[PDB]
Amino acid sequence: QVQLQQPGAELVKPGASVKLSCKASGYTFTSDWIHWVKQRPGHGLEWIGEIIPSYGRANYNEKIQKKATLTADKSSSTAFMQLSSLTSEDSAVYYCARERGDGYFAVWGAGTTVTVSSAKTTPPSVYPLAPGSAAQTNSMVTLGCLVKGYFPEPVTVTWNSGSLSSGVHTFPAVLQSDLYTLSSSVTVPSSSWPSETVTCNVAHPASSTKVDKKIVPRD
Amino acid sequence: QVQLQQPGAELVKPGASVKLSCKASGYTFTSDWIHWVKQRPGHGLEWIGEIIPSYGRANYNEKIQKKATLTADKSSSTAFMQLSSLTSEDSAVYYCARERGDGYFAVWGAGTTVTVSSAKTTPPSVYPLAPGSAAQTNSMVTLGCLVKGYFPEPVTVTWNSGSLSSGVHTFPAVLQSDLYTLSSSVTVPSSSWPSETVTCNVAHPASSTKVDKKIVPRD
Amino acid sequence: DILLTQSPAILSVSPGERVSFSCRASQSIGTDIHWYQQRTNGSPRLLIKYASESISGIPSRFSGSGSGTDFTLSINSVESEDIANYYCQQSNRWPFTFGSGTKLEIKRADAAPTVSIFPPSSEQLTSGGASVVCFLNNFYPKDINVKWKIDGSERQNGVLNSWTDQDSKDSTYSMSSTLTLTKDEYERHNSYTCEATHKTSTSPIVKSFNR
Amino acid sequence: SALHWRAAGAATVLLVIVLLAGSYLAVLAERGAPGAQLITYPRALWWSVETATCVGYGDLYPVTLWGRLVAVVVMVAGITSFGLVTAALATWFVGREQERRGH
Ligand SMILES: CCCCCCCCCO
Repeated sequence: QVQLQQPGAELVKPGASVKLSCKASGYTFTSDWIHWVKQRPGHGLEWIGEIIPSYGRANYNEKIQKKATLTADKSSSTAFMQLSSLTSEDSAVYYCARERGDGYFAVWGAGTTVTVSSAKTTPPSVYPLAPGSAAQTNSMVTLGCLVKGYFPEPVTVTWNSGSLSSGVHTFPAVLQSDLYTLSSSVTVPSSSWPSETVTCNVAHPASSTKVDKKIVPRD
Repeated sequence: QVQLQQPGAELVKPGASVKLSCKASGYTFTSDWIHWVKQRPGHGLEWIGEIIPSYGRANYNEKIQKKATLTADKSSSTAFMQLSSLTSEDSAVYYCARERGDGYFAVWGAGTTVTVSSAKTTPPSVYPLAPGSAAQTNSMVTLGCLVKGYFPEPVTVTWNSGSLSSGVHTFPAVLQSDLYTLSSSVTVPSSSWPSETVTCNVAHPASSTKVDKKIVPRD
Repeated sequence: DILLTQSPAILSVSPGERVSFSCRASQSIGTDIHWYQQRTNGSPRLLIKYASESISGIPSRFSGSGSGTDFTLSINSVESEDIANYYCQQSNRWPFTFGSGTKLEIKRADAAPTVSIFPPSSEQLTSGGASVVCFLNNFYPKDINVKWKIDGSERQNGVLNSWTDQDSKDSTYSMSSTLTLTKDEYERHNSYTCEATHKTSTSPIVKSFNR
Repeated sequence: SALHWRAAGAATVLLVIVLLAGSYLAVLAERGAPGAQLITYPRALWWSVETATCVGYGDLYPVTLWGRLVAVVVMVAGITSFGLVTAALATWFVGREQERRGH
């Protein structure tokens, strides 16, 4: 079971602050340290700081401007990171990781995508992508779903509630006028559709919305 | 007397495995380590691993893909190296060496030539090389023997059972259509032949054959 | 602070070949180096700890070596699932630090793209909008050009493209091209066509549909 | 069981406790100090033992005030503990010799 649970996203206005959480499960030792790593789009892993919950002591990366404050709650086994007075430079995925006091990060959280912007949250509109009438099919058929007009990132697209993983491409989003848009592609044996159902599940953590969209032949 | 005895060759089919041996004689101490070194044609010495027979512990080179497994037999004073699932990349001479636990290889084995190929073993045909009738001789005469059509390498060519070492050249083999061929040259005072016999001894370890061939004047 | 240099930043290899990633520390750190694998949009994953110790759950083709200042992460016979970014990290001295990372690329066989064009949905039209989507799937090399044509004439306005990173499933790439215009302009046109020009063919692969 | 043997045992258990707490506390004190190497528990425990025995190879040592204070406690606990074993051995020999002398 997931050892470290982090919220998917957080929208923050420039100047404002946010408190990210990291709920841990599994084995817990007094020698455990919870670390936080920052990763900006396209860049590498940058260490932010660490904290030892059993004692409450926290250390921070001295090479970068201090934006975080780490605390921990032993009773709820949760570690927190307060990011304050953010700017677009603080927009990135923030991972929490657990180290058993022996130097390596044995487990990482899924990460929370933080977006620092003035724009407003906007859930995505999900439209189906079924072949046209004159489209000739082969031994395989390609279907998809359009995820348009959302903010901020990200969205998680699955097929048939995750049971359909092979033959799936979810293209990187494209930003235009404070709104993102992407499409996801799925390919299955032409003989299996529409006999066997195909549905895309779109989760947009920033707005707590998860919508489904069944792909049916055009007619 | 030879401290480390290794078989001359081993033919192995790609994918198959082979168990090389190294029988040691002479002084043996609980502090002895038997090492294995790999040397591909034209290349240098590459350390494979080591083992301490007195305890049975073995260590291996971490920089290369693990192909070996070292074991030892204290009663028969023999060290073994199991090479498994070989490819042409594993074709090379494999030496065993003894270290007294003080860091240097005081003694090395003659080495086992391992060839990984699908071809079949083939003993060599040995033909004599005596001067033509119109060949004018000087104070020295040159004789030889042709070692044709064998596989795999190597072959060891000696003259007069090894008693004739000076004036001998054994050319590197040449590969053509899954078969090797080489010639060995010997030069002796023209006055000594054919009065004093000259014979070439050809050993082909891969097929357990050792044949002789006396060189007599053409007539 | 210990600087970890990972060079080259990108490594290209053919399927099945052995590959090695380099990590050089600015000072000696014994064997306190650890390696992580990060796939596209995934979180980092521990591969090797303390330079050469294997982790359970990690394929056997993964191994590490070295000590001092130079370390190596090796993959014996690389396959598509290995496509990702690889990072080293040190724990010898405070603070822990990470290397810049090396990307693994696999040079597979050339593959023509699978083109699929999609008309806008009935649901979308209802909102006064129309997006025509086209997929150029699973091709290799990554270089490819897409051209739109409306009623026989090339169209460029309203087109937005997106390219995936090399696919960890088959080492191919895919790209999407989306033409977006009001329901109005969409309604005053008949045929929409998407054409893909790829190294795999002199002639373009074309897919169209009439409204 | 005579006093000295009891104190020896107690000294031993106490040393073990000091080693474990010392290892834990050294890491806590040293993390946060750029350049510190006494920052993971396994080697910290080893550092604590070679400190308690006063061997001090120099492969690991504290660079901070509190790490050093923790080190002093470990050193003193080790010296005291082993010193106490020596005193117990002396008492044992003194007792045996007094008997052998018929006193
Ligand atoms: C002997 C008491 C040791 C206490 C160590 C506390 C370390 C705090 C570091 O900031």
